[PDB]
Amino acid sequence: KTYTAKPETVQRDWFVVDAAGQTLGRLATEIARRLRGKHKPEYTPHVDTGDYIVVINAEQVRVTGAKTTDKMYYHHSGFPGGIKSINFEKLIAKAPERVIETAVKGMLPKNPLGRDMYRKLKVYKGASHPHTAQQPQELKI
Amino acid sequence: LWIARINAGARQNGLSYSRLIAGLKKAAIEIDRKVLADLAVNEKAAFTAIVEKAKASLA
Amino acid sequence: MKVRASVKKLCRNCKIIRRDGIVRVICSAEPRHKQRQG
Amino acid sequence: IGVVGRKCGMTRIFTEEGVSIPVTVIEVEPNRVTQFKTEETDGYRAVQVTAGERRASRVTKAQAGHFAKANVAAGRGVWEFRLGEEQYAAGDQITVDLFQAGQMVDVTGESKGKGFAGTIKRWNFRGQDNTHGNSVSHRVPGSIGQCQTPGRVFKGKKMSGHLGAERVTVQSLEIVRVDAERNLLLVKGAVPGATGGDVIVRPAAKA
Amino acid sequence: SRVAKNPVKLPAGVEIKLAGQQLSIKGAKGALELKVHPSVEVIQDSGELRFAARNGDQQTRAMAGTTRALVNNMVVGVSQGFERKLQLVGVGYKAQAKGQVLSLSLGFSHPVDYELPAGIVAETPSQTDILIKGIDKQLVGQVAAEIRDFRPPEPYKGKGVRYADEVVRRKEA
RNA sequence: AGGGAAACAACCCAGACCGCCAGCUAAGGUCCCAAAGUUGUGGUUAAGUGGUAAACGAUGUGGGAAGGCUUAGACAGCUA
RNA sequence: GAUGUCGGCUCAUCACAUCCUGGGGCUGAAGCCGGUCCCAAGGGUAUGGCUGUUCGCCAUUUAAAGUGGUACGCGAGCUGG
RNA sequence: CGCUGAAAGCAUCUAAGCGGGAAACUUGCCUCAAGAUGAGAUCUCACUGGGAACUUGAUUCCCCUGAAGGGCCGUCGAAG
Ligand SMILES: [Mg+2]
Ligand SMILES: [Mg+2]
Ligand SMILES: [Mg+2]
Ligand SMILES: [Mg+2]
Ligand SMILES: [Mg+2]
Ligand SMILES: [Mg+2]
Ligand SMILES: [Mg+2]
Ligand SMILES: [Mg+2]
Ligand SMILES: [Mg+2]
Ligand SMILES: [Mg+2]
Ligand SMILES: [Mg+2]
Ligand SMILES: [Mg+2]
Ligand SMILES: [Mg+2]
Ligand SMILES: [Mg+2]
Ligand SMILES: [Mg+2]
Repeated sequence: KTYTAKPETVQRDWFVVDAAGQTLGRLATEIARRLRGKHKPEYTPHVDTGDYIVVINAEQVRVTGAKTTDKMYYHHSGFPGGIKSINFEKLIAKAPERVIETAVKGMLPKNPLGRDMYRKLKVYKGASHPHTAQQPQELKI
Repeated sequence: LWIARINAGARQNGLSYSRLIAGLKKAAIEIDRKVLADLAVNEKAAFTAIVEKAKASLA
Repeated sequence: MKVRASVKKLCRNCKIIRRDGIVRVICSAEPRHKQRQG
Repeated sequence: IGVVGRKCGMTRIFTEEGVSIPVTVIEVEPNRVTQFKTEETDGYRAVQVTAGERRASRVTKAQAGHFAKANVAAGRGVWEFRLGEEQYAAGDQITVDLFQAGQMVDVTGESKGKGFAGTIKRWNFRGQDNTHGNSVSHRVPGSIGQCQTPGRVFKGKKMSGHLGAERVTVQSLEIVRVDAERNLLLVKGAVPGATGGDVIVRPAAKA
Repeated sequence: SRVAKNPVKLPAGVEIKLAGQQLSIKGAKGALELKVHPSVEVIQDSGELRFAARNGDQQTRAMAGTTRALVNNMVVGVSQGFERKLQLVGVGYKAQAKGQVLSLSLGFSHPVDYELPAGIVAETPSQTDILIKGIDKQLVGQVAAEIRDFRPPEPYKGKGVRYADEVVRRKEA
């Protein structure tokens, strides 16, 4: 019978990603791939086996074309006519961390495994992170 | 699942699944996906010894 | 301005300019020849 | 900053000219400072404020030790005010001395609670007829939504229930008189809440 | 022909502190002019100046003409004083400059007190004449347009602040 | 029945006797949801075209063969 | 082997092809006023006589008395004209 | 509504760049708001005893201890 990973016997590593001009979508797909764990031979769809990801610059991210002044982010509050929108340029100045999180959130399963994988993503808008004890290793150099 | 595991094991060695199967088919190694995903996880040395020969096949 | 679907010159002083992706028409002699969209 | 007092009923005073000034008398005990939340340890900047007269048997040991860092011997309740920039020591006394004539202020406080109010009283709805053939429905709400394709009732719909004692603030009430001897504030207008309640007086930012 | 090919032939007193990416012109009668040119450019150093692009695209061909003219404007700014002659037309209109304050009377209830920016200094030889002296054409024109926008001209009377352009609209009915 | 067109008895591929944790293909795909090319070479397109739409309008841009004048001085502008 | 049809009252929600308020271009716009056309849905947008009437005509205002969708909204909320 | 400015020696509000700009947009005024499972943050208070089996973040059980405080109950409220 084929081997299946066990959550009690899983190995997970810490990585740090520097987004200082990286394309939003081409960075988010690598982050989501490494969060789901498609880079390991022992990948299982039913249990999570992935590596923690740390983003240190959530405001230097780059979007190509005229999407800086476009690409509205819609969402509804629940009340009638509660539709609200904000563009990339205004959102990246207000909440830089939520710009890149929503891209990865829409690129994971919509099951409770997706929520667990999303909790391993930890973005920061500054230049340093509070995970020096974990000692993440640089990748994508 | 076996295809996904073999692709993950091969990308760590420096190939892709589409090129790996072609390299295997340039010769006739004839190892199934069930017994390539098992070697990808447990027998990593044997999987690497298969992948290097697939690279040597130049395909 | 004069919103249309076919902007065109009306006198020798009309110059057609594409401003911010919109085909504008500006006339230095007759302000009535100014046309916005087309 | 602001001042915490008690509503004590409304009154009226007459000026020399002849006009009547409706007044709400606000009793203000001298207020002690309990904390001074600096920015380095708390983020924002604010100051705690407390009124007196609470018996020792009703204060927990945690609160007794909290009121022991600053020698306050504090009483009922603790209120906090956000301030721009002004230094305050651990033990200080805030009185009515910071107010003057005019000086439009904002007055908050828990309003008088109606038990469980209908739609005519809560939302000022209009009632149906009373004689022209009407059935039992005379004051009940009418329709809620459209027939087939809202598919539901929209959230935020105005319905009956609990005209409550929730916090409400009357904006920009001018002070008529300040008493530094009896510790009173005379505010021109109404104040939310019943007499003998708790009221917060702050300078008006709307101006 | 293409303006980018013509040289600049800077006058006597000019200094070129060219750092490759950031050019700077210093001279008498105003100084401290500098511009960060687009990256895709070539700038030589000699008695004159010439500009040339690297990639023959539809963008750099226009960038070369734009930057040559910008450098020419910077050179002329520290050699000749830019001016904008604005004249007031209408009864009861006057301008009274008080140093860095230019107060105008345009028939409004309150007197507008337009504050000039740094560098530009305006002078009023008459009550119906403004002379906006400066070092940068862009800032001089912007200040002149902002002063003009308070009361633009009227075709039935000409009653409004207007500059030397004599193509003002005119109609009577 | 199955696979594809996001879901879509009638459209495309293909007709399930049963079992396999075996391999090759069709339509349709190979960045992540999602299995498989961030594969190789020569170009175009910047508008999110792709990812709805006609009359008609426009010195948008790439390519093709013919033309009219021109160092005897053209086309622009500057002076009569 | 049942989806209760027109008006009225109560309660509203949504589109802008906008009636008022807001910012502008042109005008055969002297001024006061106007006509036409872009941007704009934040808030407002009448009481009566007649008629079952929606609509419509009237008298009197108001800055205005908008056009539509929502089973020509709303009868397990009311009337049965 | 513009200023500099070429492509296209002029002109040109735009291709780069620099401005003004309305009840719309985002702050500013008021209320709820860490079930914000990302569950945040400051001050203060309370607990400092042993034994056995079995396996070892060591688990389970016996006795002694029950503090900070909370609840029960009662007198009530311009709270319900
Ligand atoms: Mg779902
Ligand atoms: Mg614009
Ligand atoms: Mg009450
Ligand atoms: Mg009755
Ligand atoms: Mg019904
Ligand atoms: Mg539904
Ligand atoms: Mg195959
Ligand atoms: Mg895949
Ligand atoms: Mg039935
Ligand atoms: Mg519109
Ligand atoms: Mg607003
Ligand atoms: Mg109906
Ligand atoms: Mg009934
Ligand atoms: Mg907490
Ligand atoms: Mg005790």
